[PDB]
Amino acid sequence: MKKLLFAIDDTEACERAAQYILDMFGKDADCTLTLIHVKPLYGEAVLAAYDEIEMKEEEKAKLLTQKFSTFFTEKGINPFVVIKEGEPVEMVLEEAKDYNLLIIGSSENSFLNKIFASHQDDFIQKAPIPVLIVK
Amino acid sequence: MKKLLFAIDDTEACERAAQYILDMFGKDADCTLTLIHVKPEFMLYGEAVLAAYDEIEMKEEEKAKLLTQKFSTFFTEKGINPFVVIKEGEPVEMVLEEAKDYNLLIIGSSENSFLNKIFASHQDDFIQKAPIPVLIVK
Repeated sequence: MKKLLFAIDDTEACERAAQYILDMFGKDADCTLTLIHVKPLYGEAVLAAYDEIEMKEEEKAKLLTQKFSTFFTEKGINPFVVIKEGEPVEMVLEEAKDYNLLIIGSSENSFLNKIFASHQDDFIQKAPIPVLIVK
Repeated sequence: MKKLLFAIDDTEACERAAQYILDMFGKDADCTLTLIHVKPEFMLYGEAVLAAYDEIEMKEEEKAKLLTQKFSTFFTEKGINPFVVIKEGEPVEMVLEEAKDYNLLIIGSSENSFLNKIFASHQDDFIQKAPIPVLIVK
């Protein structure tokens, strides 16, 4: 079984990536798809918002994973979902160790390119498996 | 038909990419595979022009033959009859231009690739210039 890991994001590039996976792997029987989303404290203001922020992120994680899950399940793919927490980029690369292909959507608004996202200089070099980049 | 374009080089990374293509797309009857090799433009030192002019040009054509034969054999023995394209020019420009007419570009990442540098990041210029999705094999 070929294990695909798709790092989802709320971007149009990830929407194109989802369609592309379907176009390229949708008729493949020996193939599973896993959607990964990673839920991402200093100063009084940040500390007081902690609970509201944690709630917002849990809600965002559920909605985004459901949106991508529904996209696939109505078109013949029953994906797995993995929701992690930590630094998004590091957690994606760590999860990828157990898969055969990592798929990412690349765009300016990608979680990969956030100001504080890790591995912006070496992502492909650090990836333990092949990487498919869709724009 | 989904059109795969595979840029071939004389690297172990490219050997890994070829096998990965077989593993991921080998059983797919709606795939075509095209191999591309780009011969670089002529530049030599004067010392080499004097010492070996005839045989460096000959060796450069032999590289193209030997590479395309190696990968043609690899795939044909596993049931895939690939198309083969040989260009001459600036490899990066040539591969990216050819890629416009395909569905997936596959490259083995290596310091010795046609790019002469390993892929480091998704932010890499080559990745950003690619007109189609790119699959990078390490």
